Amino acid sequence: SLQKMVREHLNPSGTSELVMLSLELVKTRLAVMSMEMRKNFIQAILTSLIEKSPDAKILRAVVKIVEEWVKPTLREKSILLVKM
Repeated sequence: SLQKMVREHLNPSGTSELVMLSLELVKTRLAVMSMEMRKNFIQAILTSLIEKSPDAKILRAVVKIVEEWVKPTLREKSILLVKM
């Protein structure tokens, strides 16, 4: 669902922030349980916001996501950071 809705929103709503605020829960829990397959989708989606750019507010939210995230190893953590 999140991938498809992000893809549709990428063609041109605030629901894009809310959908990620779902996975934020598991990120809070351990953030390590199911990375093997998620990581690719996560990086692609999060960099989708870095591109395009009309998503100023969700951009403002992802920084909060990472700010909590810092305390997912160094590479997985900085791959998005360097781009953004």
